[PDB]
Amino acid sequence: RFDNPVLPFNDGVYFASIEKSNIIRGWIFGTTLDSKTQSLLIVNNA
Amino acid sequence: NIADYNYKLPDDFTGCVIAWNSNKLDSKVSGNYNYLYRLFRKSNLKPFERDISTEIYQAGNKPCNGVAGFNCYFPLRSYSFRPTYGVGHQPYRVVVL
Amino acid sequence: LYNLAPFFTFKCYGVSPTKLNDLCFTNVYADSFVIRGDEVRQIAPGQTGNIADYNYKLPDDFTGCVIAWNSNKLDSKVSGNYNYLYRLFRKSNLKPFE
Amino acid sequence: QPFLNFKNLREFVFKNIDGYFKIYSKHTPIDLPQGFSALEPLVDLPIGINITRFQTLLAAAYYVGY
Repeated sequence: RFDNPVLPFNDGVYFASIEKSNIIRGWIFGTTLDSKTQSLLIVNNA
Repeated sequence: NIADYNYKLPDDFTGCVIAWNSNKLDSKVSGNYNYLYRLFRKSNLKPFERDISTEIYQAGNKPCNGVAGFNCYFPLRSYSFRPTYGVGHQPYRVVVL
Repeated sequence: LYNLAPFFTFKCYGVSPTKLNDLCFTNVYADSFVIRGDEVRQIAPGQTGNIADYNYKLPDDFTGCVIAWNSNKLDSKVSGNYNYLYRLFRKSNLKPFE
Repeated sequence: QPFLNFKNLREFVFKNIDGYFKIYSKHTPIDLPQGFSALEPLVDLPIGINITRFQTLLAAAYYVGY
């Protein structure tokens, strides 16, 4: 079971994570998610 | 034009805009085309928003298809700076705090 | 003007064609001349050519749009048209808009 | 420094205003539980980029609201 869809940012986003062993790593924010336009990457690890 | 497509200051902005003439250093007899300004963009930029993407601009019903065409122009238009050019067209350096 | 197919070339210097209707200008000046396709490039700001040097001169800092369309059907005849003239020889380079 | 049965609930708020990106976060020890939590500001970044879409990186469940 893996769900990782691209979701429209809209005005703003609230993210809540219930997790064990911190499987979720981070978030990517971009207009078109490609090299053509600048994108924001946040990766969280130990 | 710059405000709409290059740099936009928020209406409630608090800070200082500092500008000095840079004709001596930023202009050459050969001319300086390194500096660029974006004449064409689909929508006005939001305050403090930077667009660096270079893509052909479609101003006509016919699709550019990633190639220059009638009503299709490169977004960035190079500035032309000459010592001969009169004040008001000379390069100016602006730092906004 | 854009819609018509003949006006293939619509080069704008220092102005945006998209905003031409949006922008408001005090006066618009139209200059009409016929040149060959090879020498169309000469009619540009800061461009040196025989036509540019001695016939029509554009200033280095020029705000406007140049519109060029092929006139083969209108200006070409089986006999040929010799009415059009160009100034091959001039003592000095023409000043802009002279 | 890193932000870090399911015993962990991570609440994050992402906002882009005036070219400044706001992240507000609170971590709660645990359908979302019915409770009141206020999210403290974590960091603000001058990204200055248009954001229209977002995706989540996964190496449980996550909740997205607008």
